[PDB]
Amino acid sequence: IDYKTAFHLAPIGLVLSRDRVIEDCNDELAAIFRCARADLIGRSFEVLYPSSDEFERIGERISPVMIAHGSYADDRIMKRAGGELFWCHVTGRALDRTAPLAAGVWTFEDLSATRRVA
Amino acid sequence: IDYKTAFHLAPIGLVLSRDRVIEDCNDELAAIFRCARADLIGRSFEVLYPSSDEFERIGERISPVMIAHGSYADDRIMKRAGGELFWCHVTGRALDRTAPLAAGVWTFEDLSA
Ligand code: NA
Ligand code: NA
Repeated sequence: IDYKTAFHLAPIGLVLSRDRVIEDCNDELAAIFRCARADLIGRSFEVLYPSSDEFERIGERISPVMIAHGSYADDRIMKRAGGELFWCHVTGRALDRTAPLAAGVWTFEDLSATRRVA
Repeated sequence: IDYKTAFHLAPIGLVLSRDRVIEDCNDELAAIFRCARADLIGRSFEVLYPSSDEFERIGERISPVMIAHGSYADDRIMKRAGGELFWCHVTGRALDRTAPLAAGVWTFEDLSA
């Protein structure tokens, strides 16, 4: 498996971002948000949040954690295409921690399904 | 950011696997397991489990699930280099679902942190 194939095959949603815009993403991200990849490419993350205020609020929460630690993870409520609200675990690392919301790699996982415990 | 850089930058552990052996992994996987990437490259997943018995048991759990659904996720106890046990969320997708433990992409995230 090469790196491009891994990105597209990954069982979690992946995004290559820049300034809170999705520059590339995989099919899993599309699945989570109930749309096509084409719907997400060049889309602001803002549309994935329950509201504009939420996008703003969580951005102000992301910055200092990302700067201070160099990575970020949380659980939050997000919005599927068509409006359904759901819980999503999100992780991210900025290419430069002092530019936390610039280029980075972000992960998304739907927490709707019951967690399998082995 | 290209796909190679993304793999290496990712805030979760990532593995490209074949037949339950790590073929490539990122520094985050090394960070979770408190080791170097060179310690993990070419290593059986077995070394990451609490025991050989757990490696065997969970493999038997993964196979039919991966085949039935085309992906896999669970939480399980794993073991850092040096022996510290911790809860780890793992997800995986096989390149071919009917070859569930052959080539695949696997993710690891420490639930204690
Ligand atoms: Na960004
Ligand atoms: Na494998």
